[PDB]
Amino acid sequence: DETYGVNVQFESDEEEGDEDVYGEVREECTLSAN
Amino acid sequence: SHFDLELRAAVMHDILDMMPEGIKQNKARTILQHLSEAWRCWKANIPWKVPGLPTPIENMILRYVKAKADWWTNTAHYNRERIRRGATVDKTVCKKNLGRLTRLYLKAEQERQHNYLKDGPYITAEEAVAVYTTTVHWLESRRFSPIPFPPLSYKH
Amino acid sequence: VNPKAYPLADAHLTKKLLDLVQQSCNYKQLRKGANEATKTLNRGISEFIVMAADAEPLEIILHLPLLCEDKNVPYVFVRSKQALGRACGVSRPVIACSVTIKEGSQLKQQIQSIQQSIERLLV
Amino acid sequence: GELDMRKIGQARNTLMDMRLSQVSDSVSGQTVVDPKGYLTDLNSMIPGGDINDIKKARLLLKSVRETNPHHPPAWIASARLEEVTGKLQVARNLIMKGTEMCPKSEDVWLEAARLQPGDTAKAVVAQAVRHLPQSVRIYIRAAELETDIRAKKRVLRKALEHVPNSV
Amino acid sequence: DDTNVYRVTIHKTFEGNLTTKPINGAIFIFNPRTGQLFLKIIHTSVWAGQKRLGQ
Amino acid sequence: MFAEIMMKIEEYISKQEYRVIVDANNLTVEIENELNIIHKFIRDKYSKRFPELESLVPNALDYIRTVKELGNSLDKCKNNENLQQILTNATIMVVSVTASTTQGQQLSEEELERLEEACDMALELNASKHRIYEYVESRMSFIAPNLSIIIGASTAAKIMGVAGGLTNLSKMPACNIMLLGAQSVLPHTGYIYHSDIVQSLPPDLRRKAARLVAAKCTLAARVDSFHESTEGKVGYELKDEIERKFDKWQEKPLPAPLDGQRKKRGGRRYRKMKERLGLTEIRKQANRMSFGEIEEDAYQE
Amino acid sequence: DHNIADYMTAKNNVVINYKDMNHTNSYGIIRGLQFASFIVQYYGLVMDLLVLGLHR
Repeated sequence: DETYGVNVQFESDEEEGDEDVYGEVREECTLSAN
Repeated sequence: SHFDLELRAAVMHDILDMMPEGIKQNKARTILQHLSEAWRCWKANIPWKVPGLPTPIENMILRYVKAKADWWTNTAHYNRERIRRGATVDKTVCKKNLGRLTRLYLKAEQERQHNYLKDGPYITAEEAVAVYTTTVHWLESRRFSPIPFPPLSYKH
Repeated sequence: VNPKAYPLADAHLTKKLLDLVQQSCNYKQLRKGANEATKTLNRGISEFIVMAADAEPLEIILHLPLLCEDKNVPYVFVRSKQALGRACGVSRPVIACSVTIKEGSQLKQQIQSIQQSIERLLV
Repeated sequence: GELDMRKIGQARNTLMDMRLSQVSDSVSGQTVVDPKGYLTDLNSMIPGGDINDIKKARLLLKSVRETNPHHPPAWIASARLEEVTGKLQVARNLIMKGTEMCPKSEDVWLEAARLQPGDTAKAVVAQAVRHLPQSVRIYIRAAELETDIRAKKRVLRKALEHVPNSV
Repeated sequence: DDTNVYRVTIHKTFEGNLTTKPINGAIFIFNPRTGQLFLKIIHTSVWAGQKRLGQ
Repeated sequence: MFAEIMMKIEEYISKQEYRVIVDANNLTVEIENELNIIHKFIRDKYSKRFPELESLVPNALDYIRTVKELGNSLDKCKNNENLQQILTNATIMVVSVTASTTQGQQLSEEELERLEEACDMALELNASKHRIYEYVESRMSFIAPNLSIIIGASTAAKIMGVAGGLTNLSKMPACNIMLLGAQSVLPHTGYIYHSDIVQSLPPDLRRKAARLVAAKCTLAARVDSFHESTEGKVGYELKDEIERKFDKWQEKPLPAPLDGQRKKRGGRRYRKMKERLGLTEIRKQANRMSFGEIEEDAYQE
Repeated sequence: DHNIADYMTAKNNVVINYKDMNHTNSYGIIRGLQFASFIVQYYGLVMDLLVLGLHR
């Protein structure tokens, strides 16, 4: 489909406590002398 | 306590006594500005040499600055001892002391740097090469690969 | 004035030269400064070159008529450098200006008249 | 007369430096790069455009993806904005999110095949054929990402068995 | 209703690029009692070159 | 080439056009590189007899004089009156400390003779370069005193050789005198950029000092095109102005408090004013305390 | 790298400036440098090899 015309929604979303959404814990020559 | 103020007043009285009557209208203010400038210059380790200042007045200013500097250093040390011991002091005293000590410590640091420049390196050449041989033997024993310059395509 | 400054324009001639210099600098056809005038005379795009007799020293402008003998351009000396600087649209006095030709400008007839009137003063 | 105090200190310092350099010459493992050479490479490495305009375009693409998750033109624009600047892993993740949020889209499947490597592009073409079969573009992308004669022949045989009316 | 105030159209080209042109939007203030709908038109130049976020 | 240039310099100095000074300057510029190559060859040849003489003597002429005075014999560093006139006392003490523990074998007779011949050739080349520089300075003082006093005699001789004399340099603008002598090297740098008057400046203010010295050099060349300014007072005034500009380039009572009307009108620009400082923030839940409950940890602060 | 080492050493030999006072710090390290934390942990290690000996 062409779908000419799409509105945008710019807001201050994605607010969290610096954690990961997943229930699971957030995944993290040499010298030689002559 | 207030030795500096009395010293300044006495030197001003002595200078203005030996002063022509018809000229002392503004020369008193000029020489006071000169005294303040000399004190500031000593506090900053910068040369102070007024070209047009006659040498007797200049020598009196030098003596006054020497006396005030001795009193300044002594009272700064005494106040630091009082504060470190635990005596009751207000903010102004501590602030002033810190300023004085800062000036004194930078004076001492400049003297130390100049002493290093004059007396050369304090570590002897053979002492330095012994330290270097120790370090190279350690790093060779550790098979330590030296850290390269941050690569342009550094992954991290 | 300076005897080495030749030719010297009259009062109405200097007034017409200042009006032409103001009309050229307003229409972006004039270059102020001795280095810009030398660059315009070296490129061969300068229609006229004006100098100032009140320059200390005037010898730094002495190559400006001689380059006018190397590119066949009319040369003239103003009475004062401050008047030439005020006619060039600047607060600083200008000692040498170059009125350059443009691609079909409206001031081409006035520039031709100034070149015809400045070629008869040097005799 | 007068003796300059700095000269003896400098002489002794230079002597110590010379001794240390003489000792250090026995060390073989030391590394050093050419400053000028490295710089030139940096020069050549200098490329994007405006950072604020690219950030505004990325914010607009994120807002269009949040306002329309089932818009494969929005997913293709977000993948193009993430692949034209930054890293390709975020562009591959955005293409995978657009393929998972907007199924039966040939343009989003082609963008996910072009943004991912060939080992992932084969699985992306298989998922696109499982989600939207009888696609000539997905079959051509699967045959082009085979890098073999027999694999492309088998992909062409599977495309002829799926859609025999494709010239 | 101001959801259609900021709208853009994604024109995808076949070879080389794909542009996203913001179009003009309209904030609709509708009165149900009188049937009057004020369509405040916001031009495309108000959001193209502002260098600001949604706040 | 050097013998004919030396004979021309001797014929010019015995009688006391403009191409002879440029030829002597080019011969001196070639002899400087020849003496540097001879000093490098002498340092590579005498490295077996004294490996620490190069680090102790960074100058080429000082190392050449130290190799000619001491040579293979390392006993010429104790109370040597000839070495005290070349180097300083601390340099002589460092040379004696390096010769006390040298760990190097002595050279042969032919190698020492070749090193002495190279040192004598380098000394003769340095003397010929000094004589050519003195002759070029005399020719610059006789030709153009203002350009020789402002930017230097050798710089004015090089500018007259590159432009084609004082008559050709006077018809050149400041933009041509600034790039006079150009060719990774630094771009837009000519003979006036690496001069002695441009070397007494920081590198951040070196291009501006060169651009300010180029216009003064062009004005001095235009003043020396005729027979005027034979003293050099205009060049001295330009040098004093350049020194004042280089010194300038290098290194209130509290108003009476009052309370007028804070604002008489609003709207219009007033709004942009607050927008700059005092714009519409969240203005909620930021200066609020939530009397009842606790956000985040109790005493996180 | 030698370039890094030269940069680190040169960063220490700078001018330390108070309000009206300044001097060239040529002997000691600054400790205000972000990488000074590294230097102290390295130079000290050297003294460790002096205290402990390369064997122990």
